[PDB]
Amino acid sequence: FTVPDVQKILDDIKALAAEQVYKIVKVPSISFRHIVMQSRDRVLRVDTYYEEMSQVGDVITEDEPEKFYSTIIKKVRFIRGKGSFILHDIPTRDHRGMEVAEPEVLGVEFKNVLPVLTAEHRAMIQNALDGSIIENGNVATRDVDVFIGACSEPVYRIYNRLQGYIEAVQLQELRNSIGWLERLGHRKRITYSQEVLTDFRRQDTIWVLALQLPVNPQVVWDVPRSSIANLIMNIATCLPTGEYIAPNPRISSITLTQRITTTGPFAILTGSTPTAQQLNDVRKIYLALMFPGQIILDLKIDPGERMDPAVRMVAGVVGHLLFTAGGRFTNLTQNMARQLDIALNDYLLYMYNTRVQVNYGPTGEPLDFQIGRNQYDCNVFRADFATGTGYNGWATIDVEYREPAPYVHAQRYIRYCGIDSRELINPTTYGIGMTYHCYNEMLRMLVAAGKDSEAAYFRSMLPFHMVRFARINQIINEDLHSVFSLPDDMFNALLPDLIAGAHQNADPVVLDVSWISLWFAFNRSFEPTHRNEMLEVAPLIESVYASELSVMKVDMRHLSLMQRRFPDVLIQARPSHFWKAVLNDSPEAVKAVMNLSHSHNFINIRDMMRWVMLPSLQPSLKLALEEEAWAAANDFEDLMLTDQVYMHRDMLPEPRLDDIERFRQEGFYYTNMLEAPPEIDRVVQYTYEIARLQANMGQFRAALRRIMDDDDWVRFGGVLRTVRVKFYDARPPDDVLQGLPFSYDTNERGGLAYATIKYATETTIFYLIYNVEFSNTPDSLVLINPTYTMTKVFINKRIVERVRVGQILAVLNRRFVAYKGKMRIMDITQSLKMGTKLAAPTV
Amino acid sequence: LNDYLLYMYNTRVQVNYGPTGEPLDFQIGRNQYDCNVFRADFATGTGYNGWATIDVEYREPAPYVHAQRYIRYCGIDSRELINPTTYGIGMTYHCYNEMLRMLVAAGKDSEAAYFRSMLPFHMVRFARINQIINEDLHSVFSLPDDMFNA
Amino acid sequence: QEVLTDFRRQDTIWVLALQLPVNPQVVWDVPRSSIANLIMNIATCLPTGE
Amino acid sequence: QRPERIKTTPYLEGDVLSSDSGPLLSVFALQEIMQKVRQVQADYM
Repeated sequence: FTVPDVQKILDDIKALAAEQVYKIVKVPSISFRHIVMQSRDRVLRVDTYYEEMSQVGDVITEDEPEKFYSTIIKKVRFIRGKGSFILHDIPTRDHRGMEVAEPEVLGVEFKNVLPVLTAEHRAMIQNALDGSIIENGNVATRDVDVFIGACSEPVYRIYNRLQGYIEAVQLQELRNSIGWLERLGHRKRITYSQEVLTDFRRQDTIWVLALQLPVNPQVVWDVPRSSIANLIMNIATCLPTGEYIAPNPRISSITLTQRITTTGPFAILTGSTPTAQQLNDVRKIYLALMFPGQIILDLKIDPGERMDPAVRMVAGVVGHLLFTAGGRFTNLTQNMARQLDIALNDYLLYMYNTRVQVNYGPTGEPLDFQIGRNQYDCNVFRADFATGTGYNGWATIDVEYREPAPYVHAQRYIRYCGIDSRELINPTTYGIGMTYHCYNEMLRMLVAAGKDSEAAYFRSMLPFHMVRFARINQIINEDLHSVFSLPDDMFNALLPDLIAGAHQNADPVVLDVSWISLWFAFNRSFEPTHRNEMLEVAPLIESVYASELSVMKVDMRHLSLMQRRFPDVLIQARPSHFWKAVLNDSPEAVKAVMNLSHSHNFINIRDMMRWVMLPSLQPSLKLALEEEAWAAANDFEDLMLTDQVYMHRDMLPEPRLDDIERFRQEGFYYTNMLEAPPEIDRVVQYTYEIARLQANMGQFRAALRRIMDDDDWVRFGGVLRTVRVKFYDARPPDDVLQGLPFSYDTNERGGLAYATIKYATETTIFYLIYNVEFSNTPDSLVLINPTYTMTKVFINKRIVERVRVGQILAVLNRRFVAYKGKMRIMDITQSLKMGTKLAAPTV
Repeated sequence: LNDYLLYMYNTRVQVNYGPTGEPLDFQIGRNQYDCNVFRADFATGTGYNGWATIDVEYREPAPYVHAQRYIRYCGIDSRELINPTTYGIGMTYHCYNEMLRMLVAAGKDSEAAYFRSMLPFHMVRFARINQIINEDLHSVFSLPDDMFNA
Repeated sequence: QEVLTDFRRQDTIWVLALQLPVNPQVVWDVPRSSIANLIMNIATCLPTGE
Repeated sequence: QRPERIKTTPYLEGDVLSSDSGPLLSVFALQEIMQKVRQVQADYM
């Protein structure tokens, strides 16, 4: 069977298949927070998303681009996981003849500003709460509810996308999924079930599926140089195992030993006994036969071994009957044809007597003569792949296109020797009286050669060969049809690939066996009495596998464009950096899956790149979420990386408390935030080189003090900095206030002067709140010397805002959809795995 | 190499011997491939890794004045490691191509498969040796160009 | 990452006995010395490998 | 840190056979030349 490693990997695949990313909650995640000042009519509204994602990940340098990429992946996974929730069983009240939402389900918290309010504000917020309504809407003819709540735009985008995905799932996808799996069950003789869709509460239940049934096969085939991996995992997951049976020995007793005083080469070989190597070789032969084209048989002669003449001539004459290696496909290399034909020529001349006159052909090509009273031409049976002579598939239909197949990448029905694979076979009675051209011409030549005994033997075991090929066509056209089969055009290309002598496509794997092995192959018959266990889980395996491959596809697609957007921080890197970064942030199973292929042939960056441009992507929820999440992450300003930083001296306001009450009613706060970047005339761009020469001249600090006397702005470098949000009630420490955004050191060693100047890579933003007591002088904060502040950073996004009472709930512009608390949801995704295999009748 | 091309274990293919007693004076097989191109001559250089390529090249001024050369094994530059040009199968060089064609001409296939698998390891090994030669060994004690060309 | 700035201290004297540019022909004019140059090149420029 | 030595494909990885450095190769080259010339001198008159 399988080597245990791949079985472990597929077990991990199925384990990863049975996880859910979505969530079901009663109240959506909190998005906004309110902080109360000493102001009784104005508060500070802060959208908590920004501060929440302001405290994740460690810092950055252009010295670690792979760390930067790893961080970026962490942030996009953060935003992906933040919104993967579905609202169900939402609470409500009822008044004024109308159902009314809850302040908690609003998504915003303002519950610490009520007791400082007045009567008018309480009345207004009461009326506004009474304003909120619910709408008894419909989707796919099912009752739903719609109301108004608040959510940040990046989370709201993903929430809307998941709502669209669940609407699409509830509309059309599941029906065609059921139909496609039922078609597969019809063709592959597998029975599935629909019981879980048929309870007495079926009509008012909402379904959820994570995996689409259509597994666009092109996505598995698009993997470069993966043909050998597809083959090995195909035979791992789909190939069944049976038992080997011998026919009645009286047949060989009466046919090849009708006489007892004399004997033939066949009669000597009929008394042979097996060893383990011949059983393994027969297994190899049948394995090659079950996969034409990809597995090709070869010969070996052990150095410690010596062949027998009887063995080799029997081998030739019998292997001319076992094999089909011509026409439109092939099974053996040309060397096999040459050994078989020369063995045939030797067998056709060991007993050459007067009663048979043989007309020798003039050519030096072996097997060139006429034999028999009719002088039958034996030159026909050369083994050429073009005409196919010398094999079973000669003058026989093998490839057809009957009906629309379930897997559009595998349209083929393969019929050996004119048999059809739609009739169940009674092996004890089938095969008595059908015939084709090659076998008849072979027996006619044998009689023309005067060999009675072999003719009787082969005619006796004709049904035995047919029941062999019957089981073979069953196992080929019944079980092996899946996305792992070789593609149609590639299968067409097999014969030109072999005869031309190039390797533009995948080189078929080659297999080697022994000479005497073919006789034991023809006298042991394979029966599929036990089918493989992992058959009824294949479609699940494809849908997951295709999904993580599409995940890596979109990751490569968008991660390619990193350097062009930010040249000054990804300067020194290479596509290999994010290649290894995503290899760090993917599960191990798919990594092993490609490991079984890419270990055996080299791959390179271009190959991944051209693999991106293949537009093959698999419909799935994770794909939708990640695509719209990366599309929601186009702006890096929403990622807490910025360069709009300035070392500029400014003065903290220390106002006059000429009226305590009026000043307390208003909410006054400080922030070093800049509403807009200044004019370019007050900003001089600094790099490491200008600073280095400034230190070299010995006028570094003096120039900076002069510029700060000039009251200018400094943009130390273009290397994106990491930012932190802060709130305080008192003065901040001196370190964060008076600090410099650079570092400068200078020492001496051995009579030499050495120096180093760095730029700060970490920075922070903060907010300052002023609290005033009643028994304070109006000039309490007045000082002889006002303080200096250094840091000035700019943001486009209104992160923190001072808001009056009536404008607090202006955020109510998000549409939220809910399902009734009397509804119910179940998962259906794992239910794909169920199914039973109809064992064929057998004798 | 001649005796390897002559001793064979499958069914025989035909050979046509040439005039002289020098080895590799014959033609073989169905496509009549001439093995006489595989003989070694110092002035010409056929039959080895430096055949049918450019092996040494001159660039911008070097720190050391006695040697400016850069060695190019099998026509591959070390910049192929940082920014490769062709795809995985498209990587080849001329003598390797002729060796593969001769082996597949001689009816020998499994060895051809082993070597065709082997090729990128060979090329990257010589890429590393190119990096070692052109970067690490640059010193005043490197062989000057006059003696190397003489 | 440390950088040199050519600041001169008012109480320092610099002395040198070497000129850092070199003439290779002085090295290579030594009779029967190619083997010595090769072996010490091996001893000098070869990194640690496996 | 150098991009040439970072790897993502499991085709160029295996167990290490041996290591080497400058001085060992230098002294080995000197010894092998010395042994060759002394054997040349010793095997003849």
